[PDB]
Amino acid sequence: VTRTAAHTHIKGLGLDESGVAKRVEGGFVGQIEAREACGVIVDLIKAKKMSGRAILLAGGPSTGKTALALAISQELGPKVPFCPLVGSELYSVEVKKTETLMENFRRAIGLRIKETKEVYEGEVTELTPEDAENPLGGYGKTISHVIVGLKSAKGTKTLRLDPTIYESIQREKVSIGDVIYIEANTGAVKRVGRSDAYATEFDLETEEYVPLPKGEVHKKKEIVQDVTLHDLDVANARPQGGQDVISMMGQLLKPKKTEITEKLRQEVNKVVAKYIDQGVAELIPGVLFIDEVNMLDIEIFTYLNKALESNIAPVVVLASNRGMTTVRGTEDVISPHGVPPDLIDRLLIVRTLPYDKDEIRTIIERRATVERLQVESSALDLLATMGTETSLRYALQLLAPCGILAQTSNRKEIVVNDVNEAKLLFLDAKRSTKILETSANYL
Amino acid sequence: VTRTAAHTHIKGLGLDESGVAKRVEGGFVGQIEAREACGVIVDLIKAKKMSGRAILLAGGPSTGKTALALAISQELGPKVPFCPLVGSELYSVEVKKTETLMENFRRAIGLRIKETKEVYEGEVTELTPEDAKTISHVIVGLKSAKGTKTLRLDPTIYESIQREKVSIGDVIYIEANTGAVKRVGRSDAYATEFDLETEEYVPLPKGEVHKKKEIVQDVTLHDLDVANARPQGGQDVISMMGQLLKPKKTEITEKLRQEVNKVVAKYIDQGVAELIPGVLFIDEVNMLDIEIFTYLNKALESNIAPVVVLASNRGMTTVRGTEDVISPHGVPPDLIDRLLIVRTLPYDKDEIRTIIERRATVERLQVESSALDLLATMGTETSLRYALQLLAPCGILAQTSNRKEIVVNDVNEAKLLFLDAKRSTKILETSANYL
Amino acid sequence: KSLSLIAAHSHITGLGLDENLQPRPTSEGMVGQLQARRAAGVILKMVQNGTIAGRAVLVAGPPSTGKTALAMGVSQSLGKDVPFTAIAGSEIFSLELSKTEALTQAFRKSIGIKIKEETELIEGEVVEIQIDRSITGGHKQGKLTIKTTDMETIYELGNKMIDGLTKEKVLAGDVISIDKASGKITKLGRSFARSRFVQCPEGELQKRKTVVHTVSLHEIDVINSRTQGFLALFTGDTGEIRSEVRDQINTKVAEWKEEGKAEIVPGVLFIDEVHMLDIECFSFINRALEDEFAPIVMMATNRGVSKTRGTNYKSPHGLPLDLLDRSIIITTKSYNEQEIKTILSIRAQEEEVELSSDALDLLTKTGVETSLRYSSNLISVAQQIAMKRKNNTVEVEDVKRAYLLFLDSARSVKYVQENESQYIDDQGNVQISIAK
Amino acid sequence: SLSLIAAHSHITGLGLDENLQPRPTSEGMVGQLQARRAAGVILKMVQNGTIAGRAVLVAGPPSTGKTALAMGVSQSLGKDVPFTAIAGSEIFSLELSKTEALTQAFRKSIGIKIKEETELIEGEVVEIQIDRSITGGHKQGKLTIKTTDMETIYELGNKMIDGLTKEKVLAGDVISIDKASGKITKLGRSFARSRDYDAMGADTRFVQCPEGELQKRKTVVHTVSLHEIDVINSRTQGFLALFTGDTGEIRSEVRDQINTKVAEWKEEGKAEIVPGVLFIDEVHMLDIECFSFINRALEDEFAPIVMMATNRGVSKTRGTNYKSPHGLPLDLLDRSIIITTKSYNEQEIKTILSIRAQEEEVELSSDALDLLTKTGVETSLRYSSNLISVAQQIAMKRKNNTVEVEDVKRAYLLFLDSARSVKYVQENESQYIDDQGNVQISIAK
Amino acid sequence: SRNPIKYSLPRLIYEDLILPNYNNDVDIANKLKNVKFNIFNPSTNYELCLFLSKLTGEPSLNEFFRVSTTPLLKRVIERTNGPKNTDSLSFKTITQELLEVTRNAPSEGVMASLLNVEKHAYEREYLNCIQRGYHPNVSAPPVTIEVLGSSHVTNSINNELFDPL
Ligand SMILES: Nc1ncnc2c1ncn2[C@@H]1O[C@H](COP(=O)(O)OP(=O)(O)O)[C@@H](O)[C@H]1O
Ligand SMILES: Nc1ncnc2c1ncn2[C@@H]1O[C@H](COP(=O)(O)OP(=O)(O)O)[C@@H](O)[C@H]1O
Ligand SMILES: Nc1ncnc2c1ncn2[C@@H]1O[C@H](COP(=O)(O)OP(=O)(O)O)[C@@H](O)[C@H]1O
Ligand SMILES: Nc1ncnc2c1ncn2[C@@H]1O[C@H](COP(=O)(O)OP(=O)(O)O)[C@@H](O)[C@H]1O
Repeated sequence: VTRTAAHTHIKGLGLDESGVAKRVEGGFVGQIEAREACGVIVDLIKAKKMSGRAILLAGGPSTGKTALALAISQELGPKVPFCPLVGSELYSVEVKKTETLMENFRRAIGLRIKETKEVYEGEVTELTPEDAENPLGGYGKTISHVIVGLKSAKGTKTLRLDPTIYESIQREKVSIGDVIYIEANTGAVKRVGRSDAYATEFDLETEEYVPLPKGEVHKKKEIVQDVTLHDLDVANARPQGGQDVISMMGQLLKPKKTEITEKLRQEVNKVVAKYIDQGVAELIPGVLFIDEVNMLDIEIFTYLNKALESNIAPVVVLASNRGMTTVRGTEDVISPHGVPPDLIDRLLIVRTLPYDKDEIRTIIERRATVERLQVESSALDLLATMGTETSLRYALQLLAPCGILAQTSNRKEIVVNDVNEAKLLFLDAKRSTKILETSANYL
Repeated sequence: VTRTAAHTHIKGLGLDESGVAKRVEGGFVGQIEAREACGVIVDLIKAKKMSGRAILLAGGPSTGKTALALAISQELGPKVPFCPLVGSELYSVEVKKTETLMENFRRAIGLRIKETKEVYEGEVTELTPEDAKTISHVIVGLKSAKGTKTLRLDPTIYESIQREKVSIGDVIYIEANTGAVKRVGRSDAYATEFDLETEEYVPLPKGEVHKKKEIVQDVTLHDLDVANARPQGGQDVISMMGQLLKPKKTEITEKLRQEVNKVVAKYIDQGVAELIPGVLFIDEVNMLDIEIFTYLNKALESNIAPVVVLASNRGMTTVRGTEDVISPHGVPPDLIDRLLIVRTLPYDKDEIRTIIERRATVERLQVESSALDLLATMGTETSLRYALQLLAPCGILAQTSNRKEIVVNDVNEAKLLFLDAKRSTKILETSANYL
Repeated sequence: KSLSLIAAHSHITGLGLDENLQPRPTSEGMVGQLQARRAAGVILKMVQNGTIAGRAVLVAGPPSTGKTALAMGVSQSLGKDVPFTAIAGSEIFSLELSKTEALTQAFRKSIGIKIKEETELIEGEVVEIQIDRSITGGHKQGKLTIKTTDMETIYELGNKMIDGLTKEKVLAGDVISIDKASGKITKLGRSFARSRFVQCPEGELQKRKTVVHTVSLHEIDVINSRTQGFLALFTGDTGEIRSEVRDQINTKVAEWKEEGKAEIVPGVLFIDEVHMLDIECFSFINRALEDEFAPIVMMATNRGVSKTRGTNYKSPHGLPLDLLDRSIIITTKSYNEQEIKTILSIRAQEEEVELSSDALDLLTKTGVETSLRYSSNLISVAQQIAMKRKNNTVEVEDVKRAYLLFLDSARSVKYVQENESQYIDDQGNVQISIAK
Repeated sequence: SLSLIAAHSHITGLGLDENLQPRPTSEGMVGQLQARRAAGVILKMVQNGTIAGRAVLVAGPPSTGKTALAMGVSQSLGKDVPFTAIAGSEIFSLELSKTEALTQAFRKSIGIKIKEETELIEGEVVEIQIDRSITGGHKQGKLTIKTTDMETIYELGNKMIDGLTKEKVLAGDVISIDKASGKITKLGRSFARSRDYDAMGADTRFVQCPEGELQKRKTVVHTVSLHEIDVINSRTQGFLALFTGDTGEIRSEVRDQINTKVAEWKEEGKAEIVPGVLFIDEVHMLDIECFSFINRALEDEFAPIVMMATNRGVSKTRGTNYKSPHGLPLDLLDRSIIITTKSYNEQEIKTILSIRAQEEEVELSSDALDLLTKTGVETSLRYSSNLISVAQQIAMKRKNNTVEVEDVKRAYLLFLDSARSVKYVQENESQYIDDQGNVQISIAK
Repeated sequence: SRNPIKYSLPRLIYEDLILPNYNNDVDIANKLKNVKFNIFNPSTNYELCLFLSKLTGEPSLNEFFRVSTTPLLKRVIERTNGPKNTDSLSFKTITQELLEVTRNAPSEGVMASLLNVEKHAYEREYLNCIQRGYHPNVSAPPVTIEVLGSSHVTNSINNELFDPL
């Protein structure tokens, strides 16, 4: 029916109205203090008043660090922007890692804008261009104006254009009897399609036929747009959508990230502030989640020390699973979690404890009832023994071969013999390492 | 009013007509032998007969190597091309370091062109073109405040006039030699045709229409190298928007070099151009990679190479990019054998005190004699540069208490407020958690 | 204007100083560090005089002890019209710009050129626009009546200005500003006539406005360079500007200063965590400071006897001794209990959080015992736990709950040292399973 | 007139006899008799042209004359034979690979010689009239072409007319048309019409009106290396990449096509193969990959004779961890014949300093020359070779013509060599920055 | 349509650094670096032009100086396939010989089908009837430049931004 991939049994933190975490809610088992801290920073983000506040999820493997990040992402909803990231993302071959970090910082600051649009739409009735006196005079255009007759429901207008809007209009290859959509904000036009007032069954151009647009030709409509600040920086860095030379030429060069200057960010922030102060725009800060923060080298941490002190900084969530590991890019600096102490002083470390055997068993129960599999209680106890003996993830990823070996024997339930056969077929890390030690030629 | 930045108290090497250096002349105190050697090198440069002459002045930090190179550049005048360079700047992400080394070599060879500037400006009163669809010429009349003057024009300048949207009554600018056309604006006599108009109204030029002026153009060989080597294409007159494709620096080949050289030599043989070789000055030569030293080996054997001046503040130091090559001043023994080493000496208390007095009187500061003795004692005890840098906070603290003189109390307060390297290191060693 | 939610340095209004450069115990959001504040005031006065150039000053001390706060206060007391570049140590390791090119751009971004120019403008409220045209539109005649609160007039317009008025459509009751020389008509909105909104302009219609323009030398370098346009200031694709244009803009700036058409404005370049630049960057720095068109470089670091990058030895503060010889060093000190209490009270006032006195004392005690920034984060964390219990004043129990939930450096490294077997060490060894 | 006094500009060829016996002092260079004989044998190799892909190696101490020997063989090579000189640091580029950089350095030094017959008609235009047919497909033109001595009239085709409308002439410009090939150029405007237009313009220029016979016969020999053919063939407009170095990893198939067509042109008889020498300064700092490409590319037919210079001893090779003789591995050294340049004595140093003084227009007394020879005996030779010019500058600082003992002594006192500077460093090591950066700036303990 | 970001500029920089006038030598240096000292000038470097015309086989010896003095887009637009004489060093590649034959070749031909695999992939996977998935969020024109009191700035900006060619 659906598709599940190591997740989607988590719907949220599952807290009460007072912030106290229930034991089994939202697909979570245990981690009561971690879920309470995640709820506290959920209320901090929903307060929408703080900038440059960061937490660090510390713990072993298979303890629920990334699951907590998906939980806060689901608890905030899709309205607040969430930017998942990995420590290996920032090493780009087209721009420096500082610029990639700043772009991902600006990609977590959303913006809601109620934008008005001037729209001229209707069915094209006439199309008559007037020529110039000297078309080969070097300067000037070939034509002077273009008369367009637009007719919609209960309205009919005659439009006299410049050459410039007509270049974009004839770029779409419109004709007589096609309904168009002249957006007067950017000058961009859209060929809506053929009209069904004329014939339909005599075309070879796989066309679509739309009726006459309701209302008058000239319109002013309100559109609610949800953009980020990084999209504004990108759109001003590589400008497209105007009716000039560079706006054409920007859509045909190969896309490439550039080092966005700080002056452009100031100008974007100034016009965003004047949008908010007019009552038009609304600022929605979000979360930048960086999984495996220990993969970063020392220079990105050094720039993070400044970027967490900026005034439009988002809330950053880091996850690490190192005890006492030297930071990459250095030789002698030994630091907790692979995170240097000058940024660790700015963090708020949240500890994530491991699980007990009963927690393993009920996590296996939840993953069996999410993956649409029915298991016996003896096989459930055997898989709890797997989780407490080898790994939690090894017991998690052995449900589906057990189900398939049950289905190939024409059965729905899973028995202990199925788990024994799945033991015989598939190995774990410990048994593979054990067969790697007593090996003939590097097995 | 005036800006002083660690220099500008020196104006030259302060020598006499026989090449002997005096005690305190030209802003230089002490260093007689290095100054006389630099004067000999300056005279060799002014002889304009030798190529690839390379010297290296070596000494301790804060001894005056950059001041000596600055004095060489001041003694040579602004006519001679001077290229300051720091050995870290040769490392580039667009071209190889040796290409930048040759580019900086050819930035130090200059040319002198005696050109003319003929300018017609004024209000257009008659723009009458005649053809035979192909225009033959156009008679253009220009009017200024001292009369009018008629001009015949070629059709290309007429096409450029049509490009600039020039009508009757527009004050225009015509250069005769290159055909440059600039529209200043409409004349002020046509400002009342409309009560409100989008055109700007400039008055008549108060001078004559025809203006002749003799100029002197100074270009370098690198400018002519980069003028013939544009990969995207030639730029227009005004491009306020940029090129659509970004022009990066290119591997300017050797084939362009003798073609530019033979064009320059043909212009020199006609007497139009005058060749002035100059000075390439590289500071912190120890920061160079050994491959740049290898290209400095072969680039000093060329026929057009300038005089190369290197500076270093190192002793027995390993060369960059190597493992087991310990060599003096960070320079490999291949390059030292082609160099002439100029010794640089440290100073005593009297030269330090007079240097501090000169730096105080160039910054318009009044110091007492006891404050000057304390400044000399501080300069001997800690560093000369520390005592030089503490002169201006002393002036600030003297201006704070509404006095025009610096006393001992200001010196003690300023030495308490700011610390040198030694006191900060002593605080560093006896501190627990990262100072 | 200048949007910001809450910054870590948002409480620093400026340097707290008197008329005799004497630091107050508490003023403008800065408490403590009297000698460092006096030294930064001396730095600020030397920048304000502008008579010198290229003096490097280094700020060093223990971490989380007023280092970046001093530079924030310096930039705040500098005010507008003076440039203040704030780059980090990792900001110059680019892929399209070399380290010396990035440092030269950062140097030339911090010196201003101040030009005052005068332009006539027409700004008023449009009463009525009458435009008559022929059948083919060969000639268009237009009469525009326009008014202020003090006077009104009727203007006869030519065809170009009619073309500039039907473009960017101006109706009755709108207020516009007209640049007569360039034809730039900007609609400021609508006036007070409903039957945006902005008041009708007063005084004379033709106002002579003198606008004081400031610009950086790096801005004029890309403009005078013909390989790239002005968009390289915005897309950051200047791409290794040559030096031959730099001598041209330097000579033209000197000529403008001699002729009185422009005046120089020196500024401050601030580099925080300067201990991460290479030795090549320092070798460029120590000669870039000996030029007349150079700013006052503020350097900040917290290392002590560390390895210099690009070498094998160790140097004091991560910098070689020639650059330390060229620098004057401001040393910052640690904080006592009273200074930490006043800092936390300032952060509580700035974050709109009401605190109990005993909760403030507990926060001060745990700030002394662990860290200033840990208390400065818990002081905003605990307000949400207080609002979960629905009361305004944060009590001791909320701070205790926030201290229990969110760990600090020492408790976390103690838990890590207790459970080293469950984490991944330097050899990549881990034990995930509970039993055996 | 754009060549000042270089490091070795006195050298003009190899001072040899007809029996390849080196003269003791002739053609600018002194001594090195076995090296001169071997370089003359290599000169006969290149001028014979019947061999390809041979590597030699001049190896000696510093300041001995390996690059002097190669400069002599370049000057005795003569014109129209390609000689390119690169360093070991030229190969390491950013956007361009190393092995293709040796490919370009190999193909820059082997050329083909072509010739053609050019019949130039260069003069000043008097009047061009055009006859147009009713159909208009073909247009006849009458051109009145003029020089100072005689003027004639030619008939033109339609392609002449449409090529003359481009780069438009206006009855008084000077052009040159080839009768054989139809090449069209606009040389500029004649000086007789310099005062007719009152404003000079931008796209034109003034040159003098040519004189003499209008039809001039002249053959022109073009020597083109294979690199120009590769860069031209690689692009639609390849001369810009030829002059800006934006070739960018030319493919192997176009090189194979160019090699095959050059071979069939040699078989046809249009072109003849002119080989040359590739000379590499300081070949010890090439990577081992560069050495692998060097020892493979010397077995191809279109490969020049490569000569390399090395002044290192038994040092390490870059890219590896071992040490090899001359800094070059053993699989390259057996693909070479070794040239050894030996150190000089007092007589050869005296003769070289005398030649350097005579070439630099510096006159020395006998005792000053003997003192400079003694200084070049105890120190190296280039120290004296700079001391002569410095002492000359001191000599006209003294208002004296010749260079005496006092000028040489003052120049020796003012400027230091390597050994005295090493002694001054090692006796004052506290004031100088060491390997670990420790220094004592202050003068008071 | 105008960009909201306004980059103000003083007049003095434009008059004294870009526009030629009597007190500067922008035009004189432009003539010196583009016309007189150009290595493709046939009045001073006729031998190099003859060498390059022997190489490329161009019929006009003034074409290299024309190419080096015009921008890239103007060179792209009026590029005309003029005839080149066969007695030249310019060749034909193997790939150009495959490409020139298959310009007007119809289907069911060996060279045409082997040289048009991308159009066969286009019509095989129904690429002319697939809906657009992605659209950009923000679209902006290039940054406007205002100079208070200079119509030449507006004329040059309108000429560059709306080039008729
Ligand atoms: N409290 C929990 N309830 C249910 N499943 C959990 C819980 N904690 C962890 N898991 C499961 O354990 C796996 C590891 O979690 P994750 O955070 O993604 O990686 P790690 O814990 O190694 O950082 C996930 O697949 C998740 O489904
Ligand atoms: N003879 C002198 N007269 C005046 N000032 C001097 C003299 N020698 C050195 N100085 C000063 O010493 C300072 C350091 O010298 P500089 O050349 O800049 O660095 P370094 O000597 O380390 O290369 C300079 O500011 C210069 O003004
Ligand atoms: N004098 C002061 N007044 C107000 N706040 C201060 C003061 N000194 C330090 N702080 C606070 O201490 C914190 C750490 O200081 P900061 O300069 O950012 O770090 P570092 O000192 O490591 O560079 C900052 O958030 C700052 O607000
Ligand atoms: N045999 C020689 N005859 C004349 N001059 C020589 C001779 N050998 C060396 N020289 C001169 O010595 C100078 C430096 O020697 P060089 O040839 O650079 O040594 P190396 O070949 O070891 O690099 C050169 O300018 C050269 O003219």
